[PDB]
Amino acid sequence: LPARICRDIELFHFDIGPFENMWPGIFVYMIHRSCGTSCFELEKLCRFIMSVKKNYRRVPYHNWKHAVTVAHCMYAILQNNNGLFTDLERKGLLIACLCHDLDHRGFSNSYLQKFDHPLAALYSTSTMEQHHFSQTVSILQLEGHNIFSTLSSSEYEQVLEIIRKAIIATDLALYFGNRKQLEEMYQTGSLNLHNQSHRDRVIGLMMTACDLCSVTKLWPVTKLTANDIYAEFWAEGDEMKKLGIQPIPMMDRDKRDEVPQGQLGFYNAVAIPCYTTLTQILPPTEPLLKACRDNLNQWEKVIR
Ligand SMILES: COc1cc2ncnc(N3CC[C@@H](Oc4ccc5ccccc5c4)C3)c2cc1OC
Ligand SMILES: [Mg+2]
Ligand SMILES: [Zn+2]
Repeated sequence: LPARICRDIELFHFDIGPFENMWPGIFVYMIHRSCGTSCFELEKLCRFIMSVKKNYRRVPYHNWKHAVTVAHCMYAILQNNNGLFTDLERKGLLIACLCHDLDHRGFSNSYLQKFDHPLAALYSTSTMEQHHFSQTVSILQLEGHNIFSTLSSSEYEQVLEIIRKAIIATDLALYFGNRKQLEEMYQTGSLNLHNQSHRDRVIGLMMTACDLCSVTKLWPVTKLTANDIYAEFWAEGDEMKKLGIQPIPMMDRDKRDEVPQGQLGFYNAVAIPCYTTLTQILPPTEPLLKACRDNLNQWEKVIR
């Protein structure tokens, strides 16, 4: 509601600030603007939001702030591509973004597999992401939390499927193949948004874009966010060392001087191709790409 947030929330590079109690109203505002004050019952939605918050953990990066920030990036993409996605897709994607890291411990799928965690026996591929979706469903199934209760049974199954595919697509290992397919479709002119399977890929890429969006903020935000990202990675690295396994250098706090080189690698192999491809499909997302490039230049600056 405050006037500065009113204006600035429309910017792709908005940062949601340090006042946690404001983040729910920020999410409600985004969801009402992206699909009527009259869709979700307000008391039901508020109850849902607080239970989601509660099942996020106090880890350095994959926390409740990240969830809302990823939702905000989705809001921004959707607001600047009016008319492409249906009411149902927009509601589903925003809720998917809010829920997409539920009950995250700060550890990757690879660590969970190497640790032999029970979640890895339950869900062999995209382990944390299948968990995040299971948590979403369990929250929806609590008395008073079914924010989709006015939908038909068919539309409910539809939106849950939208949410499921969107959360799964946040498994970055899936992004490389997805992005390759989308680039082949762009270049041959075969991409068709009326084709559900194509549409699903586009939405997947949007989920990657939102999930990575720390690299599309202004430099001071991007830089400070990277401290939280590496704080989790280095903790996992420590855990890897404790299982008897040399971690990759990105996770090795002893190789912390190579952070800039590591960022260069990531921007070159992941972030820039991600936002390049997104911009080709959805040209109004260009500010994400531009901000990404500016941050690549800042990292190159750090190296000199
Ligand atoms: C802004 O900085 C970020 C932001 C991130 N957000 C989400 N997930 C990340 N990691 C998950 C597993 C890792 O997967 C890679 C795939 C391809 C690579 C190519 C080159 C370098 C690193 C790479 C990491 C990357 C990640 C890493 C980052 O910097 C190193
Ligand atoms: Mg995740
Ligand atoms: Zn995430």
